[PDB]
Amino acid sequence: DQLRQEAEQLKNQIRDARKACADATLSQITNNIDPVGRIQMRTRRTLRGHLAKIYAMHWGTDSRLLVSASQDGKLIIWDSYTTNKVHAIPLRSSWVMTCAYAPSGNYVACGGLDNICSIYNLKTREGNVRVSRELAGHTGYLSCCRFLDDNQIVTSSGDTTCALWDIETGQQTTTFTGHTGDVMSLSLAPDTRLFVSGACDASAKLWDVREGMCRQTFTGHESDINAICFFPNGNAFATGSDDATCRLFDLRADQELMTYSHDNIICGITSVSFSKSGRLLLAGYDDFNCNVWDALKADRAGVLAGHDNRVSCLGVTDDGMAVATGSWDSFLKIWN
Amino acid sequence: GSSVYITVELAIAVLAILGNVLVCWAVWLNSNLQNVTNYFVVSLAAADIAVGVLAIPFAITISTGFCAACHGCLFIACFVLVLTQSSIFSLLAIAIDRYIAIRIPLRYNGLVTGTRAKGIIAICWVLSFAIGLTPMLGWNNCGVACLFEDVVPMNYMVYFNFFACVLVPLLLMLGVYLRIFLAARRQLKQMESTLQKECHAAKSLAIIVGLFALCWLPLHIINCFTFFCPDCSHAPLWLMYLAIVLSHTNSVVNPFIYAYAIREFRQTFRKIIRSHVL
Amino acid sequence: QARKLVEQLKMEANIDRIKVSKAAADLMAYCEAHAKEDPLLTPVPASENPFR
Amino acid sequence: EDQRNEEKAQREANKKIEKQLQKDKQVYRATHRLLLLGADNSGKSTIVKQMRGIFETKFQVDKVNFHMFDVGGQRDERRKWIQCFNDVTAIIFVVDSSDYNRLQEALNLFKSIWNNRWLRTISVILFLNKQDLLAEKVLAGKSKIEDYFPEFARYTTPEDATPEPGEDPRVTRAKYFIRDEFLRISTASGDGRHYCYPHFTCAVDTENARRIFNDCRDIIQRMHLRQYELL
Amino acid sequence: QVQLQESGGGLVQPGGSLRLSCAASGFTFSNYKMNWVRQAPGKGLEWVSDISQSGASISYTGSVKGRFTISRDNAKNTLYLQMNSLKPEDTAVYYCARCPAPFTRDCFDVTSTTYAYRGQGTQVTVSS
Ligand SMILES: Nc1ncnc2c1ncn2[C@@H]1O[C@H](CO)[C@@H](O)[C@H]1O
Repeated sequence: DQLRQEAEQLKNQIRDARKACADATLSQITNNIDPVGRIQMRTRRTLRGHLAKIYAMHWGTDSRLLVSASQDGKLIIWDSYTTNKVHAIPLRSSWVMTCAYAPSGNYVACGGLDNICSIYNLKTREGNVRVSRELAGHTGYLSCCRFLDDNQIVTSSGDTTCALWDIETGQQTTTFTGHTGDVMSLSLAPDTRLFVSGACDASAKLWDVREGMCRQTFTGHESDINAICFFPNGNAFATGSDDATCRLFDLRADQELMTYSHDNIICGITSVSFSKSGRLLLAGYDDFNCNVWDALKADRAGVLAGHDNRVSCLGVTDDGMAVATGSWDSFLKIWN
Repeated sequence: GSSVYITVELAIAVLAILGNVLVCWAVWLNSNLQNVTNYFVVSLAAADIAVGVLAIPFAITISTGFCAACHGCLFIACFVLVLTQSSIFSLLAIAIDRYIAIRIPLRYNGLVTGTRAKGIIAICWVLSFAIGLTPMLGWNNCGVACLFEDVVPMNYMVYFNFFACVLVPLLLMLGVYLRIFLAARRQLKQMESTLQKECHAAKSLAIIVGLFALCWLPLHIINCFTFFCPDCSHAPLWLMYLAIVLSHTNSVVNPFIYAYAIREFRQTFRKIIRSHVL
Repeated sequence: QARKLVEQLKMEANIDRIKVSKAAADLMAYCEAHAKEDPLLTPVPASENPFR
Repeated sequence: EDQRNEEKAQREANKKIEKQLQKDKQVYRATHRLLLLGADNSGKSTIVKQMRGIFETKFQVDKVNFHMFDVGGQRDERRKWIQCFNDVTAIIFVVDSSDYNRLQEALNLFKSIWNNRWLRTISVILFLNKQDLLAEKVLAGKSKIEDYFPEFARYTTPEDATPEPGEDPRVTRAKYFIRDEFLRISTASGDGRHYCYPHFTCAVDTENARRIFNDCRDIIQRMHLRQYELL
Repeated sequence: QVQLQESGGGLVQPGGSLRLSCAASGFTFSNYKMNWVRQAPGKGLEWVSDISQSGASISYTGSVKGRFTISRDNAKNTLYLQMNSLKPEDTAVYYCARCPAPFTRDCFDVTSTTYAYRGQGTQVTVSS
């Protein structure tokens, strides 16, 4: 019971240190920058073939292929350039919540209420795509697993825990503990040396994959966090929570930098992504609309309308030439 | 000494096309309007557009009484008959679909597939063609002028067209919608005042049959009266004009009772104009 | 029990920090530098745009 | 060019995939999906004898396929994975009517499900289970329901009741009070987009499959009628 | 950032009176539904009462209806609970819980020592 006083004192010390480090405001420092303007992105492709809501999608490193998952229990590999179904993998369980595309393009992964991140080999010698390894050990539902290389995959689960796996032996190598609520998303750093996570406790944490211990914690939200993305230079990240607000956090400063919100928006954010230059922030909302934010001025640059039901997933290509958005109406759209 | 006939049918054709194209546009734009249920609605809208664009001018020509060859103007009469029967058969298809949905709710999705709906529409159109083009083969009254009543046998009309493409579909629609009303009132009596809501449902169901009958009965009643009572005075010309325009008004009334009744259709209609008028 | 939490808070507190002005300046500098290589920000010719 | 072979192969693969997807869509649409809910120790696992996202079940009544699911391997918190069932035909709720201690928890869970945003258009089939145990408790008359629900002391059996022959007035009154407790929340809001179908079940019952069949038929028929604005 | 600290509580004789307070910070108080939950020894969490955003709609469990009252003040970010005629069966730790999301009427906040928007709890003991 005495430890509560020490915890409160440490929290007060951290808050005071941050307040001291708060020299100025990003809005002030970027006051004189000319506004980005008005963005008028228009739909270029529409991908049909899913029977139910689409929950997740992911781009390949070649900026042409992508994968998606839906409640009907199917993974479809698309060719965005020339709309074509390269693969259609039927899953054992129809409740799938995430998909991943390996950087090498040889494997994809998915998982859901089955508490498993299954891995499929897209380069079988026989020619028929089949499941390669099934990873068991998580207790709650599997909300995200993202590839590190052809042999390592990071995972987050609804039991308030992440993990690092060894696909060859299918054994957990590291367990990341400390979150109080269900971990909903994670983002790898470009240097593949750290990653951040967001959970249903209005907090996000910075992890060290090689070490296995939390380095920093960020708390500036009011409700659960559903999405998280990493800045291109790996020195900041953005989050989206149920309080209808996205915030930008900096690792070195250890604080939130700016808040993107509008009084007319009272819907939670389901996805966030960054443009290649890191100037535009794209967020998906429950009102069937996706907004584009000036990441340096918190001004609504533009809107991405044209989805019927709730928009659930977002993505920007590695070359940063297009944006893909999936939604509960079972359609994916590519935006120039 | 002048014919208001032409202006009234120009107005009717304009209203039909500009208002039936709207249904197709709305179906195209909205994603949740694309279903086998709306397949039949779109087919009916297409038939209405076709009639409003072709039959009305063809009816004008057949009324003008211009000079032409016998076995000619039969093409026009039969193109009018086909385009008119297409809408009737589309209405019957919609009624059958609704009856199936309300009588077998569980197996409706497994029964009505996209391919089956396409086949049903094809059968409707093929039957319409077969019935409309029949006089050209072996029942034409050329044993001249494009005038209709002289070209098309009135005996053929009364015996076949009415009794096999207006009466039978009308009775089938009456039965289907009576069963639908019975099911609706049974489900409303399950504690879903009752009298107000039951009466509202009854009125909604009867605006369909009433409008169809009003549009399509008087002309065939006149035809039957002429056929069965040649000795008595023939009907006035203006009465024939009014009956014809009433018959053609179905193509314009259909969208308001079949498409405008859906909440999703109503919402999509507002967006279309609010966005592309501004 | 709560000893793990206390140790975590202590380790988190024992960390260096940078001025928010410097952090924002670095972010702005990166954004300005990588400006012409962002197709979404600055459009590209239809010749080089595969429409996907 | 000499690269038309790539396009030919891609088109052929897409055609085969679409051909398979057509049959997949047919099968997917022909089947109805149900979500099974309820607290522990409630007969949830034995409501349907099964003699025909973690626990699955399949059964057929009148050659109509059904699919039931039970999320029984998660944490207590359910405000996230519950959203993944927003397009099910119906929710089946099983509540132990003889557990006065947990009746309030069951009622609160039902209210949350009913008022959830993403579940605002789902009808609930309510199975009130363990009626023999409730009757035994009431007949023994050692624990009074008024201890937990004070308003029970001024509740009278509905006129529309259909007591089973031989059932005591006391047991009928308690049973119908329990049912009305849920029905009050069910009717307190909804705008007519969904309804509840209460039932009185027993551990040794076997008619539950037919009851679910009838309730689903009614739900779908009401959906269609509302679509055509009849209801 | 989100914090709920509860004041009040302590020892009291049967049939007495008591008042609890829960001062909140780290979120917009006016946009959320607040609840009171308690855990008697050897038992799980049980929902006691809740109040709406504006204070219009209120709810009480049967065991405490007529004796407890729940009050809300939005200008000070304080949640109260007036306990009267409290019986010996009211001995427990009384937590002050906030519903997960704003502008809604639904909550799942009795999770086993898992809910993150719940306070530390204050002891209330009734005895001789
Ligand atoms: N007796 C008739 N005189 C003129 N036009 C007719 C007659 N019977 C039918 N038509 C035309 O053909 C359509 C269907 O036969 C009618 O709606 C009308 O346009």
